[PDB]
This record gives sequence, structure tokens and C-alpha cells, in this order.
Amino acid sequence: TDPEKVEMYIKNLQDDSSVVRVTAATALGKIGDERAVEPLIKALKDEDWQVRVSAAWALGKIGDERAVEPLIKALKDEDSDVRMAAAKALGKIGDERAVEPLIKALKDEDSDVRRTAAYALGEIGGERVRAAMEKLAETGTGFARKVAVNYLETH
Amino acid sequence: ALYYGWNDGTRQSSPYFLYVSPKNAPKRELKDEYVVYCFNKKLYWPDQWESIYSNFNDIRSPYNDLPVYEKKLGYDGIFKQYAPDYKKDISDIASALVAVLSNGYPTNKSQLSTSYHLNNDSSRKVTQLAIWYFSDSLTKEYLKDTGGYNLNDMEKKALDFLISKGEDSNYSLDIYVYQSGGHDHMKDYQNLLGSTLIPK
Repeated sequence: TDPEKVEMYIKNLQDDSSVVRVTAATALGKIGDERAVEPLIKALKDEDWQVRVSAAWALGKIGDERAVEPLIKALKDEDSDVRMAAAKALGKIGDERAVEPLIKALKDEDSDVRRTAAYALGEIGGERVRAAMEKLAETGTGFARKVAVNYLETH
Repeated sequence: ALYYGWNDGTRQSSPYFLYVSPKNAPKRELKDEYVVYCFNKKLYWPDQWESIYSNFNDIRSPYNDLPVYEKKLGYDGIFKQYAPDYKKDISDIASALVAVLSNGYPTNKSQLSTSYHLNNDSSRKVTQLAIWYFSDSLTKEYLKDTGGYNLNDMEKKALDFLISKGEDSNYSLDIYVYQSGGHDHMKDYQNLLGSTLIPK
């Protein structure tokens, strides 16, 4: 890990150009230094949706659970590509705190967001996911119920 | 000239593979001439036409409500009109798009397969992504790293190639302007970009 590069890209997250901020978020995710986590969390609130996607992706890559609460908020971002990137990142981080928000995201309007939330729940796995799926199977409806019934038949 | 737009049901995630059929006589023909691309990253994908229905008249209501398009000859002004998020530092979006499609799928599928080691699926995916670089100002990092397209190294190289052809830039392309219909969303479907070089 190059602390010089980390500092340089952290600084670039404040660049006037959104394309530069995208590169910075992406670079920091690839480096994996947790020193980038607080700046990337700020970047989750960027005006530009590609910066928010890249910040979410990078925070998923670093895997620090400090990102969990801000990514949960990003699950209801106006932009579907951001919602998807948040769900995928929450799956990668693997913290069970994300299970109930991801379950709600199974009712997202965008089918690829729904698919990504379903896969993230599968990646988290365990008994909280299992319990949520039985509840869905019994009291849910629509795509979420489909996901649940399939989950329980496969686990 | 009105067309149905549809996805072929084979893709499980973005980008979906799109075709058009003349509304006058719709067939589920998967020929190169009917291959089209999503021209608007943020808008809805055309509904699927399931392969289980080989004839249009076999599609059960309401799934025969496919989105309807008007085919127009593309040129720079109308490309920019229907893709307002186009890459702003590109003066002639038309020649850039023409460059991408000339070097992309399906027109250039043989070189893409031979020299970039792709199958037709990869070539098509990478062509769609390169179109979006210009139609929607998508960054290289979003396309290659952060947007979830899971590109392998050969796809990333082919994408760079296509993007360079577009940036480094007779024939034009068709544009399919979304008009109406589509059971899934009933509004706000993508406009579609033709993939066939049209002489004019």
C-alpha cells in the first residue's frame, strides 16, 4: 500500500471534476486502505451518481462495517445504479445488520436491484436471513416471496 | 415505419440483448440486421419476447404489448436530442457512434472474435458499453470497475478499442424513437440505436 497514493486520491475526492472523483473512489477501492473509508462515505452523498456508485463499490471492496449505515441509506437512492451498487457492497461486507434493509430492497422497482439484493442476502446467509425468508414465505407476496420460497427450498 | 423492440430473454442482467421487428409483420428474427442497442442507460429495457413463442400471434396477452418505436435515420442533432446525457466534449456524436458500431458488434464481429478473443456475446456486451460511454457520459471506471459488469481482461481491452475508435473519429445509423406501449413499464422506455451501417 502506497500512503502517498492514498493521500493523493483522498484529496482528489474533492476535485471539482466528477470524472476525477470517480477515478479517485475507484483507485481507493482497489488499494483497499481503510484510511479511505471516511472520505468514501462522504462521497456516497456526491451529486454525481457515478461517484456514488464508485464510492459504494470501493466501500464494498474495503469491507469496513463503518460503511453499513450509510450504504443502507443508499439502498433508497433516487438512482437505481446506486441502489444496486449499495446492495452489492452490503452483501460483500457481510454484516447481518443489512438483512432487513436488503429484504425491503427485494421490493425495489428495478429488477436488477431486486436480483442484487437477493444475491447479497445469499452472500450474507445464516439464520437471520433464513428467519427473514420464512417470514416472507408466510406473510410476503410478489418477487420477495418468490425469492424466499426458492431460498427455503435450496436451504 | 413502426417497430416492436424487445429483449431476447437470454440475459440475466444488464445489458440485455435487444432486437427490433417491423410492427407490420413481426417475426422473432435474430439476424444481425435486427440487432439494436439501448441508447439511454437510465431508461427502461424493452420487454422480453420469449423464445417459447416462435410466432408473435402465439404471445399471450398482455405480453404481446411490446414497446413500439419509430425508425428514423440518425444524424448528430437527433442523436443529441434523444441522448441529452451525451458526452459533452464530443463535437460530432454521430461520427463517434458510427465509429463504435463500425468497429463493434455485429459489423466487426469477426475481428472482435479473432483479434480480441471474444465470443459474440462478449462482443455485443462491450459494444453496448462503448455506446453508453458516448450516449450517457459513462466513465471508464464505471464500465470496467465499479458498475458490476464483471468484465474479463479481454473485454476491457476490446472496450478500450471501441472507445478509442469513437474518440479518434458516408454511413449513418438508425435511431428508434420510443413511441408507446410496453406491458412492463408502459412509458419511459429506452430509445434504441441501430447497429447496421446505413449508406446515405
